[PDB]
Amino acid sequence: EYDYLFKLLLIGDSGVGKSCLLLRFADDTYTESYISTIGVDFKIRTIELDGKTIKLQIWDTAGQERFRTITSSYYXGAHGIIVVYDVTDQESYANVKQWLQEIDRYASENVNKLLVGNKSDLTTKKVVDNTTAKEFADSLGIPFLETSAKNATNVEQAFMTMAAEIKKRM
Amino acid sequence: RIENLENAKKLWDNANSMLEKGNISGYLKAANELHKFMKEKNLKEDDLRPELSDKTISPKGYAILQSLWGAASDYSRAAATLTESTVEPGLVSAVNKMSAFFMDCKLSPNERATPDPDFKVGKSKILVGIMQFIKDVADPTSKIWMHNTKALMNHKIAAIQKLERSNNVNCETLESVLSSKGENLSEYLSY
Ligand SMILES: Nc1nc2c(ncn2[C@@H]2O[C@H](COP(=O)(O)OP(=O)(O)O)[C@@H](O)[C@H]2O)c(=O)[nH]1
Repeated sequence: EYDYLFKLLLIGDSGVGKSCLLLRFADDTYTESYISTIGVDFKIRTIELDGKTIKLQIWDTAGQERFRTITSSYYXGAHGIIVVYDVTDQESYANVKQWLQEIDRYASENVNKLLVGNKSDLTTKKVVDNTTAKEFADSLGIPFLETSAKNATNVEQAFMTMAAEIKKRM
Repeated sequence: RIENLENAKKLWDNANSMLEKGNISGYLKAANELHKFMKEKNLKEDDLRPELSDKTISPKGYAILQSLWGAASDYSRAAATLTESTVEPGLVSAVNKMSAFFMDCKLSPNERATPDPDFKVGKSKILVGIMQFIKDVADPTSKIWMHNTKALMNHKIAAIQKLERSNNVNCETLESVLSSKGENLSEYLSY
């Protein structure tokens, strides 16, 4: 059992590090033959926060990179969305900025949002200035964080903060 | 390897051809065939993509994939409830990955789809098509919570069709069907 079940979306283009962010999460196995051949879009993790146990079920939707017109698919039916850009690539930052602006418009206030610049450890190759992203995030009232999925730095804190801001809402 | 790849190429054409005709269930099954074959033959997207240089997915195809993507993604998450959160989300999520695999065989990473607006499939029509496919590939012993999977899919298909007949299709009513695990039925379903 658990006390809460939160549903999270992980949005971001290929190559930015979504899979590496989810390394603490586990895949449901399936006695279903059809599933075992293919696999699934989501991973699960139970955590403890403020004396409450929370099951996080997080979607890294397959094929999202193909369909970047922002519909409800990106902002309905989720307690939290985590938007990830590659800190060493300006075009991925320009892309999430655009999408996160569009989500912000339609999204209900109840959906929580977090901007994540990933690959902070590639400091020689780093192109996107955090103070630019930080101020973009501030402009929309959204938290911002830089992470290294490989080193696992600020990854835990990203999910724990997100989980804490949903939990306070409900 | 040379002839395995060419058999994968034709299986891909078959799925793309199914797509060109708006045959949803037929596209999903052909994509299933392609996936199973490449897994058996140990082929990956990278191996087959060069062979597809001269093939292409139409704007019509990209329109149907987008409808399928949008509907499956919403269904996977709505189906995750306090009753059960793995099998039904898994089944729907696996349909989505299967369709993403078809596109990855053809497309470089982060290449966008160019869908045709006038060929969008309405979300209620895709959902039945997804459930009809799940019904057909689910193991006869598969269960969602306490219900047989095939039987629950029939019940949800009929529920959505009833909403369409009375012209009562909206996100609220659809979410009720997608989140339902048949808790208010009078039987645990079976053969
Ligand atoms: N240096 C570094 N590389 C990363 C980090 N996160 C992901 N990567 C690299 O980026 C590439 C793709 O990451 P991946 O997990 O596949 O992201 P996804 O494809 O979008 O799910 C891989 O080669 C990773 O090793 C990070 O924090 N630091």
